[PDB]
Amino acid sequence: GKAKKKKWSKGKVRDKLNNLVLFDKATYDKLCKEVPNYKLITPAVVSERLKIRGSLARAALQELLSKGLIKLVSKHRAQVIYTRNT
Amino acid sequence: AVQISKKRKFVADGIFKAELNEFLTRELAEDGYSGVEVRVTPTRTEIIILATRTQNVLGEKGRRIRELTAVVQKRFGFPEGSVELYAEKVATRGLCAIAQAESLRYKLLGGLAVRRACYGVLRFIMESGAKGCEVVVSGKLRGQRAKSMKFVDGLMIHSGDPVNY
Amino acid sequence: MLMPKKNRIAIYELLFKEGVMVAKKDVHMPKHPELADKNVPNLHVMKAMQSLKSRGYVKEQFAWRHFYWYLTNEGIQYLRDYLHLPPEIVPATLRRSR
Amino acid sequence: QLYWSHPRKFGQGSRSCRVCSNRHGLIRKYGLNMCRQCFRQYAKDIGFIKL
Amino acid sequence: IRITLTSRNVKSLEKVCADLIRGAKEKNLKVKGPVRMPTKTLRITTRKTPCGEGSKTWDRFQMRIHKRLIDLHSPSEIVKQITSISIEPGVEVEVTI
Amino acid sequence: KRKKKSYTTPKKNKHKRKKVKLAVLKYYKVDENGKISRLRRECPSDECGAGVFMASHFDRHYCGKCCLTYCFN
RNA sequence: UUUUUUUUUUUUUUUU
RNA sequence: UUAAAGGAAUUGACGGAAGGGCACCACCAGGAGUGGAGCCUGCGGCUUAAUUUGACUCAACACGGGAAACCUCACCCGGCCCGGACACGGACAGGAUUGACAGAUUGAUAGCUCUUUCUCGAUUCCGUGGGUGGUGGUGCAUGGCCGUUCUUAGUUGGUGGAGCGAUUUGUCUGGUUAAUUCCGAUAACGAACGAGACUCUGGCAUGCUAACUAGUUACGCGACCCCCGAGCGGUAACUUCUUAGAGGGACAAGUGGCGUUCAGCCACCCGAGAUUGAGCAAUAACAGGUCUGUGAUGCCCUUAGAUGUCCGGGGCUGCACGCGCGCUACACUGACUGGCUCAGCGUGUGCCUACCCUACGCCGGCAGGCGCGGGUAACCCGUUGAACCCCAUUCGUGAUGGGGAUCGGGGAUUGCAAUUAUUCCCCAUGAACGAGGAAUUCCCAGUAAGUGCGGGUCAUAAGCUUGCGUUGAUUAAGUCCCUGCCCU
Ligand SMILES: [Mg+2]
Ligand SMILES: [Mg+2]
Ligand SMILES: [Mg+2]
Ligand SMILES: [Mg+2]
Ligand SMILES: [Mg+2]
Ligand SMILES: [Mg+2]
Ligand SMILES: [Mg+2]
Ligand SMILES: [Mg+2]
Ligand SMILES: [Mg+2]
Ligand SMILES: [Mg+2]
Ligand SMILES: [Mg+2]
Ligand SMILES: [Mg+2]
Ligand SMILES: [Mg+2]
Ligand SMILES: [Mg+2]
Ligand SMILES: [Mg+2]
Ligand SMILES: [Mg+2]
Ligand SMILES: [Mg+2]
Ligand SMILES: [Mg+2]
Ligand SMILES: [Mg+2]
Ligand SMILES: [Mg+2]
Ligand SMILES: [Mg+2]
Ligand SMILES: [Mg+2]
Ligand SMILES: [Mg+2]
Ligand SMILES: [Mg+2]
Ligand SMILES: [Mg+2]
Ligand SMILES: [Mg+2]
Ligand SMILES: [Zn+2]
Repeated sequence: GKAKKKKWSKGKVRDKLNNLVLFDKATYDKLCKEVPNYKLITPAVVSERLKIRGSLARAALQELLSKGLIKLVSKHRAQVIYTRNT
Repeated sequence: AVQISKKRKFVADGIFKAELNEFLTRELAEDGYSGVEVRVTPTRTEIIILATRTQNVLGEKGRRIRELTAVVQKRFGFPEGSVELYAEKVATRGLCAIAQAESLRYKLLGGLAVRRACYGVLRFIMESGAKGCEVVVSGKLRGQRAKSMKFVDGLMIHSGDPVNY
Repeated sequence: MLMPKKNRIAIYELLFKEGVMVAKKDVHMPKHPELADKNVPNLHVMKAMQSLKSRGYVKEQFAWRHFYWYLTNEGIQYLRDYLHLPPEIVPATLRRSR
Repeated sequence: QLYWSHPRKFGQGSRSCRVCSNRHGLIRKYGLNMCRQCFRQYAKDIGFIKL
Repeated sequence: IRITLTSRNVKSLEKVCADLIRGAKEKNLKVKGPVRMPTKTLRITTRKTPCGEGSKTWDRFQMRIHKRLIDLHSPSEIVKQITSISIEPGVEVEVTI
Repeated sequence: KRKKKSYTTPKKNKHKRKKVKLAVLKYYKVDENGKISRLRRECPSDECGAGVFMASHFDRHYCGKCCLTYCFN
């Protein structure tokens, strides 16, 4: 049919912007050198910040958490809140 | 091997009220019929009717009243004299609105115009005890275009719960 | 359409026995309404009473589905039909008070 | 003869009114088979109250 | 051995226990009390109108089935004496041995 | 509306049976001035045709009450 | 501040 | 040419006329939305043999409790039977009445009809009067019922004044109230209905009623584990949580203040609660809906080739479309896999006339199939292990895994049969849809929305209904600006 849409509300966000499936060693040095060295870290923060996919973001960040380097605050259902200690 | 719950025999003897009383006025409309009394005697069924002409309940030597008893034996399945019919003369003969409507019907049917009829029972009701009375007769009177007619004596409450008694 | 010869003379029997029969409305075609008295459904029962209502014999009283009947002394004068079939024997309905 | 085919042993043909013999409106199983067109008229006889 | 009480107007029901007990506990008896069963309500909703006109307003009918249970363990020649009691018409007192 | 009905003449009053018979129907024969000669056959007693006679057909033979029709190849 | 406009035959009355 | 124009004065109504007042079917501050798309279920326009028909602003369009496969059907295409009661005349068959095997026939095993010729008894059948049947017409002739004007405070009668009379005062200047609710004034006085009062009920308690079909303590007895008399669940005394009856208390009863002497308003005290939600409703009307609810019915129409009737197929379900209420949605507050944990009203078989829920167990992917117990019921189904939600895993901002119509191949249940409608399940196709335009609807507190269950037609059968809950907001508490209503 004809989608003669009476409404008008445009202005969409960013053109289906691309995102990295799996990391590089450019990314890995971007990871191991400053993904602690912020002050506040969410996997949602680092996903938009460095253009990394969030399933890979919780992949990488839990790994430097698994060594114990990242000092989180808690975990619940929705959110996993990090910090850098020292 | 005859059991039904109280959610069934209450409504079964609920409609047994309706089935009994409105039938009895179709055969005993001739006087001013009033209504029935269904008590409980567990090996009988005591059924006492109120009406105006008790001689039109009695019969000749005990004929009409026992015959209407066996009417009930055939369909209701309450046989063998368990159904019993007695009567009550309406002593306060102008009190029950039902018979006041009822004899009003017959006076219409042989002439005796509705003016003379409706004031005739409004006179009869208000001499006999009552303090509220309003007869509503709306029909085809004095032409095709139905003209609604009303008559009122006494004192008529139209709201609150205690209308029902 | 017509009853057998036993069916007529026995439903004249029971109605002269008891004075009152019971029926119901439903006329034979979706459902087959007999009685617990007589073993034929309804068109027989209605064909019985259509003559018995016509001459003025047995008065009809109706209640919301099931028929009832009624008898008057005008009936019993004009019940010379079945007062004929036995001799003068009136049942324990009209006869007496104790 | 052919006075009856089509069973009606369930469905619409079974449920009847106890007061006026009709089946347009729905009919219930309450110890009571009514239309609702003539249920409300005759509840004031059998004792149903609105509260 | 027990007696079930089921009725409709509760003024009659409290007095049909009282007509039980006023006629009971001056005999040599061991009688229990009126155990309150929950009064049941079979509700009925109706369209209020045979046709489809107007606003959509519903009548809402309710019966209320009161029920209590009383208990008598005894010989039955007292039960055949308490059988002889005048009764309110909307009261159905069933028996159970 | 205005629905007036009458027939378009496909079918007519094809009648229920006009009971065409003889004057009376005669069945028995007197011989030797008194010998019973019964011409239309008696019927096997299924408590119908013990006194009921048979209608002749080409090879069918009818029973009046309950239609025990006597037949062979 | 506006806020303009919708055809036709169709309406009987005593008394207790 | 016309049977009316005119005059004052009164009751309405209307008023973009002036003063008071009220409403969330009005708004402001808000929400949820619908209107955009998909789907469902109604209405108008197409087509058909039929697409049965009522309703056409609020005051129709999830209404007929209308969720139909056949019924339900009043619609169409075809086929059986009479309910011609009743009585007259008449073949009355010198008693001969219908029914039927089978061939044939057709959707049919219709004895429909034809062939052939047995049963059967005076109810026959012929023709005239008739009645009788009609989901026929007509709700613009009706009864009842319904809503509406109309959810607001209004409404009259009697007597006495005023006026020739229509009519009027009472029914008011005021203050006040949700209110013609009250206090004063006053040619009025006495009254009434409606509002209240009443009732179900929300609410509260008692240590009144008192419970092996509802509890509870400990005494038993067993079982678990560190064992330490203790810690969680299974087999004599009280009704504290379940239950439902009598009786109690909410009245502004005290203080402050504003108040004609008042009526009353407003804060606070102790109190569960300072008014919860309703239900029943005023006189008078619409030519508002229903003749398709009726053994409520008037008048016209129809009745043997039937506008009676069953039976057999088809329609009401058709789609270039337009409108209505809804439902899941449009994603990360999220989607998925699992672990956790807790409801309230109500429902259930041999009935005054056609008829169930389900415990446990086995089989089967799933829907389902089999045997046994229990429920005509606080026993049992059921300490209804209700969902939303919550605790972790993946996805990661992607018309994607958000979204589930259409379409493919099957597997099951009910049924007289589910085709051109079922229902349920599985894989598979993965559709528009980016927070919805000018306009409008619903809502002040356990209220709105998000989320589930039970009841009504039910054999299968809920998106709608009507009740029950559960997480439980936002902004108000004011006006006459919009729409409308009330008093002068
Ligand atoms: Mg009228
Ligand atoms: Mg101008
Ligand atoms: Mg005015
Ligand atoms: Mg607004
Ligand atoms: Mg919406
Ligand atoms: Mg839309
Ligand atoms: Mg139509
Ligand atoms: Mg609507
Ligand atoms: Mg109409
Ligand atoms: Mg009308
Ligand atoms: Mg009317
Ligand atoms: Mg004067
Ligand atoms: Mg005046
Ligand atoms: Mg208690
Ligand atoms: Mg009123
Ligand atoms: Mg109209
Ligand atoms: Mg009718
Ligand atoms: Mg008539
Ligand atoms: Mg239709
Ligand atoms: Mg639309
Ligand atoms: Mg998608
Ligand atoms: Mg899906
Ligand atoms: Mg709107
Ligand atoms: Mg249910
Ligand atoms: Mg339901
Ligand atoms: Mg529906
Ligand atoms: Zn009916």
